[PDB]
Amino acid sequence: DIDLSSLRDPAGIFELVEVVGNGTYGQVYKGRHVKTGQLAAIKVMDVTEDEEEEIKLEINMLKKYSHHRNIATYYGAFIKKSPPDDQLWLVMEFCGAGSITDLVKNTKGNTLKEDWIAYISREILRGLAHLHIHHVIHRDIKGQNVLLTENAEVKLVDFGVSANTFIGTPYWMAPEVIACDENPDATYDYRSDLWSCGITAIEMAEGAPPLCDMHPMRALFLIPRNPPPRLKSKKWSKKFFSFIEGCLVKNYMQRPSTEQLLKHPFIRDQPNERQVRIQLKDHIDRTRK
Amino acid sequence: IDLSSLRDPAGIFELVEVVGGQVYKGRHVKTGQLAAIKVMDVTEDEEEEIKLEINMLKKYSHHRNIATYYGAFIKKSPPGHDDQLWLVMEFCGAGSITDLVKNTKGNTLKEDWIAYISREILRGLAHLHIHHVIHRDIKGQNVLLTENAEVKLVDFGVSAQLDRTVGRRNTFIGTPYWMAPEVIACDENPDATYDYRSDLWSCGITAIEMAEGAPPLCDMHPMRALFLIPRNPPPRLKSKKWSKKFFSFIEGCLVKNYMQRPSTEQLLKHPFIRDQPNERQVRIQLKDHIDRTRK
Ligand SMILES: c1cc(Nc2ncnn3cc(-c4cn[nH]c4)cc23)ccn1
Ligand SMILES: [Mg+2]
Ligand SMILES: [Mg+2]
Repeated sequence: DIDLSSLRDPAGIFELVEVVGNGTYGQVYKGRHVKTGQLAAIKVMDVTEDEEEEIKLEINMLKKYSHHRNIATYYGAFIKKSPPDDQLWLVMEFCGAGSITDLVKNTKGNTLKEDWIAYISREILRGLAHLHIHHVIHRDIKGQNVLLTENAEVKLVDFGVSANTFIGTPYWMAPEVIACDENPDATYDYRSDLWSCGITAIEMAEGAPPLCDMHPMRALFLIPRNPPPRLKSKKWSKKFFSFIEGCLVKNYMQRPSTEQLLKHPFIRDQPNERQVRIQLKDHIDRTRK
Repeated sequence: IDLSSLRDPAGIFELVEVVGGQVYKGRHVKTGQLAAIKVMDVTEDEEEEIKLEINMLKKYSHHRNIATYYGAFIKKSPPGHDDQLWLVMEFCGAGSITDLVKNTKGNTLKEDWIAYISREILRGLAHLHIHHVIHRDIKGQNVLLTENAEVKLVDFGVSAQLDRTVGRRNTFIGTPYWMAPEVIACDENPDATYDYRSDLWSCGITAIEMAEGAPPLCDMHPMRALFLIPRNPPPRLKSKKWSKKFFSFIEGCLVKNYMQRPSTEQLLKHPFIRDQPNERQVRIQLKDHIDRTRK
């Protein structure tokens, strides 16, 4: 429950600073709570035709399901009314260190240490488990939607695709979400996010998802046809290969649940957990340029 | 003005709107002439891609049906920061043809308006096609009107696709509704085979958009529409009110197999496009709309 009629103007409450990206629909600004100076991420979306119900939906999911440490917390919603085509500001917790895509991009050799991948993946999985118990599928798990705070906390964003008129990036999409001759009605199940989580792990390991060198339309054709993607390097632990294999089961019917993957030795057994939190924290401060 | 450029925009153009893929109203420094400027954050590797794509650019003159592409500029930022790519084009004050059908009762345009607009799109396309260029994104949002009811095609360097190869939005599939069956990869088309006739399918979808306010399959999830476009027979107009000539035009554009689709020149001779007796009155009817909405 949320009505656009009750929603106040953001003037004096929140102000925009600089653009830090975009979502499914609308630009994402680094915002500031006027009275305290506290940073907040502001999603500014134009309320138009069809988008009126699409943006309204994101508000209800963000409001009700962001009450977990691994999901960026919903603060509030506002409408900066323009002549009778308005602008909606969706305010949530700011994640200072940026996306995990940005992390691997700003790392020597565009790869992260295996124990960093283990920590990040578990945090994605924990946020996913919370959504899945609440009968919610994220539907857009990718490094761009996995953000870090200044204190190396991992948080999930964007309920823009969650269960518009544009098809986004295909590389993190599970085979079953792509419609083809033997799969006409797609078939989104919660396990679709686990495939996406595995592709995000290859992204942390190699700096890019598998098939990144393909035209997006060609990758969309290949994902359901190709065998499960594999890590290029042999350096990785047997536990990491097994985790990737676990996430990337082609047929979602034999793919493990979020709960099963949370018990995977790669996720479950993390002895250097405290040190990687320090290492990661140190790395985000090191990126001072 | 050089079209094989990458120079800094200082002294040539400037943003006469808020600083910050969004498009801002700009102007030529020396003349004060209005322009449309697209601004994108580009990486160091992305600027190299731009250099190569500038080498791939085809040459073509100004045309009354193409909002003139002026060039590519780079606005610098400190060393190690994301510079911004500038793509400059002729300004079209009255907005898109989608805006035109949205600001019309019952979200439909008069058949003679559809005939005039389609012919203008076709004329701009013929100019690009004769110069070995595919527009690749013919849709109502990319067909603009000037203050004087002139129809112009959006061009931010269509011969190299500079606004579609850089930025985060470059790896996205995009909206599927105006896509021709051959541009969508499927079982019998494992490779997206783009051709000049792909714009002609888009032209038929833009005509249904002018007629119904939305493209066919608009009610479908974009992923489902992408699966249906190559599988479904050619889309058709819902209403039976339309002239036989209009149905034939739609049918002409929307030939499923592009190998069997007519050329821009053939479609320019179609009775729906060729025979326009109320052309003068339509140019007045459209000019009247621009003025009525200018308040
Ligand atoms: C909702 C939120 C969203 N983005 C962000 N949400 C929250 N915090 N945040 C920090 C950065 C960021 C920091 N540095 N660079 C980008 C970007 C964001 C995207 C889509 N939907
Ligand atoms: Mg809960
Ligand atoms: Mg939370």
